[PDB]
Amino acid sequence: MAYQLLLSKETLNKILQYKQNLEKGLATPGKFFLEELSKQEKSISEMDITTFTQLLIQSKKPQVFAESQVYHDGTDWTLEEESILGDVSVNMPVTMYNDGGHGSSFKNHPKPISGYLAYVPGALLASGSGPTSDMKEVLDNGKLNQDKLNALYERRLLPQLIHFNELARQNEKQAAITIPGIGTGAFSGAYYDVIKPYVRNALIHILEKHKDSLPYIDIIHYDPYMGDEPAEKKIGHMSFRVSPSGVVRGTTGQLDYPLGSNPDTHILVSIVAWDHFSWPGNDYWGGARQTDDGVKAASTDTMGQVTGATGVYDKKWGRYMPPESFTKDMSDWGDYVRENGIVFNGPVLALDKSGKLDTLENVAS
Amino acid sequence: MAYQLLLSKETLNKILQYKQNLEKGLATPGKFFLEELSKQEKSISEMDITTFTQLLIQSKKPQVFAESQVYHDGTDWTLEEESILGDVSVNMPVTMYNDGGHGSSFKNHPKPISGYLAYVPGALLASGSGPTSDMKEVLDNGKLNQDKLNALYERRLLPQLIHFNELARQNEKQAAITIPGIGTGAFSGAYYDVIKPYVRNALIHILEKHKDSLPYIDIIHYDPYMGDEPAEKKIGHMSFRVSPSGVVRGTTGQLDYPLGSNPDTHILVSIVAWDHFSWPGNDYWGGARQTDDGVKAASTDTMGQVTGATGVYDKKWGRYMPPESFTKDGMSDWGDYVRENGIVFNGPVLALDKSGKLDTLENVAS
Amino acid sequence: MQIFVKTLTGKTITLEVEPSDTIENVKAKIQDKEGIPPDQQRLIFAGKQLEDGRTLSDYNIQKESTLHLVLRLRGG
Amino acid sequence: MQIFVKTLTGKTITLEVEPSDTIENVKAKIQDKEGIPPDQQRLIFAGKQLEDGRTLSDYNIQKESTLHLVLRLRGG
Repeated sequence: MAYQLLLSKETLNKILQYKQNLEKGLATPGKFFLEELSKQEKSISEMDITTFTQLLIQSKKPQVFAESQVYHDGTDWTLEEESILGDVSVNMPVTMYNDGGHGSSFKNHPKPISGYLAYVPGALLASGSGPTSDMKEVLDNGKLNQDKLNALYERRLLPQLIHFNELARQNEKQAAITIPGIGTGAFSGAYYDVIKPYVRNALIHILEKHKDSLPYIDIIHYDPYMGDEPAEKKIGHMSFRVSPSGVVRGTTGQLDYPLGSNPDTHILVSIVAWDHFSWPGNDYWGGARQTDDGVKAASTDTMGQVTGATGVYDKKWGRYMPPESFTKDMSDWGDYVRENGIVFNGPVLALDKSGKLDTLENVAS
Repeated sequence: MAYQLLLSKETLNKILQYKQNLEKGLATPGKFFLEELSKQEKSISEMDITTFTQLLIQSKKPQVFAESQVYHDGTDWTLEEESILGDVSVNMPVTMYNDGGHGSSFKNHPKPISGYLAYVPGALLASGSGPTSDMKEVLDNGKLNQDKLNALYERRLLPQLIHFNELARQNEKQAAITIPGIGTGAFSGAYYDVIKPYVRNALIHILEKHKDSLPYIDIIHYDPYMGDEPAEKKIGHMSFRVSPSGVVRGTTGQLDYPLGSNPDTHILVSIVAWDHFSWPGNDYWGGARQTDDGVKAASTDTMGQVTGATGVYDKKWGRYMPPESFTKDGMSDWGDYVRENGIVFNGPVLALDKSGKLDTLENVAS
Repeated sequence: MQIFVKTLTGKTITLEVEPSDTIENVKAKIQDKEGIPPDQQRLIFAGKQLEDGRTLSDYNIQKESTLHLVLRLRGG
Repeated sequence: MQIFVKTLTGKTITLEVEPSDTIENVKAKIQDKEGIPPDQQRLIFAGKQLEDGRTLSDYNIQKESTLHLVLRLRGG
């Protein structure tokens, strides 16, 4: 396929523990995990760990509202499955068709941009039922803890940072990375109006702890819509910029080169606020160009890279619409994956203790 | 199992139309109807009409929020199915353990009453997504038609009224009936604060149209919470009483003999506001003594009559708890019992024909 | 044509609409009846996210359909 | 122990509770924070409807569970 999935070392420990728990009869899979396992000929003990994580990632449905529709028990996904799924991020090269503006504020690129998306699921502090695994991880008697949140966002973001550092290294360029207000939307739940500085501080901490591990990540353009002061900051060699699109107008778009970068000197990379249980598109699999996930997945060829089909870009609606062969006969991309039986499974790697992406079995040794 | 399902002549016409459409592929079943249809081995063309109707009833689920979690298409139940299901009532003899007080205002009966319950699905004017059947039937360009609501509640109530007339006749007694605000709950939806007079007038019209077809229906004790004026009416020999327990102090309970009635001269029957898609008293199948349906199913042995099991009444909470044989192991509700024992909702089905006599479905069909 | 909106308050309001009325018009009418500005509104119907610019008939919303109102908020 | 309540404004609030707090005490706290009188409240936890009289312990409501608050009517 055209995408790749990265997980952290601690995520691989999570996976190892869950697999050796399922082998010992010590735990029980969730419903969707079981449905994906049933199609597999092998048992839990027969497959290697890579096939295990692949079948667990395949349990994701194209369109899910994790802030309400998930029970976190056995009905859909057990809590161990959730703590593993939230740490899995997926990157892919994309053709950015507009600047990534929300609603009808998007501006079409006259010559489309070649860049990279990195869907990373933010902290889930919202649910329609019981507590989430992230709620238990980062909350201390309902009080938000900045240290645990830093650890979480590092676990989930550092593999993609390493990957795109290596990509810029191989491209004879540096990396310009745009980051949105990840987890500051519905995922924040009751913490909607306190989470913005927590996310900003988590990002600054990740960057300053690994400034030397990321030699070729040069510009980092971080944009929550509001709730934060505009600022520039030096972190070793990299320039970290907080530029709220709602506060300071004229800010470069999420799918646009930040100030000081251009396709000859930087590769364009955009972190996309993902969730624990949907495909890279989420809302746009249902047809909606809404939320960060949906706007970015719709303004790029994400659906092409995930389904392998060649869609058409509608300039009026700023959309990556399904292929003509399908659309000529309101039918979105989830309709395509349902009608063509397309699944979500790809190559997976983990971040070594040394700091090198490698296969799951290799680093597990 | 000792309940009985009733439906109007119009309901039988709808059922026959749906069956003939299914025989020739003009219509397609819904997920739950087809799921209860595959658990057997006769096609639509072989079985008679009672078994078809009984499988359609069996498509019900012990608890369903008909105003929220129903889609009104193939996902669960289509629209002909919902039109038929809304018109189906059920009745059963019950042991009334308290006066049916809501929440904690119930007074336990020192000597439980031998009475009867008639679950009738009210007009469904609320939906989480899509238009309902009663929405299309009783609304005219958004307005509430009083006459269409009258015809609906007639179709739904008259079989139970004829049946309890016959029941009182076979016991040398008359029939005292207590009725709540049928559609006045969540089912009213956007029409919540206008529907109370419509429901009251529908009851009055049903009583007026068939006062002579109901010789032994004597006292009718209609009781919404509030939103209606206390009144008394002479509908022929019938004493129709509007006494809202929320505005009048000391009102007789819904599972209580109304004033001027007693076990010697009357049989007590209570109408229960039902839904189109659930077993009688769905909120108590989930364990809640909340809606009128749930309070009346919990305060009586309704669960015992539907499951055929022996529960135990609980005075401190006023609820018919599942058998101690099963609840020996958290808060295992009645839905847990029926799920683990695989009980199904299915009973004898009769229809009211042209002459006001309840017969089998095939007999009434010709 | 009149439709219903299950609002934040938990009740359900009626709304005068036409098939040609865009989701923006529906949001403006919801603002007139309940006060919520359109920029804070998210309309759902049968799980499908209704988005501005599309008309009601573009989503096959019939005579007496019901729309869920959800509080829209910004972020990711 | 702290729980969440998805309120009638489309928002989510927090409450300091104890598992020995009765559902009507939780409703009194929700009235403290939002104003809706307890006799107009229905608390839902993951589908199960919560009744005044039994505590959060009897429903096994977890560390940071979220209760839906629904407007409560009387009738059928």
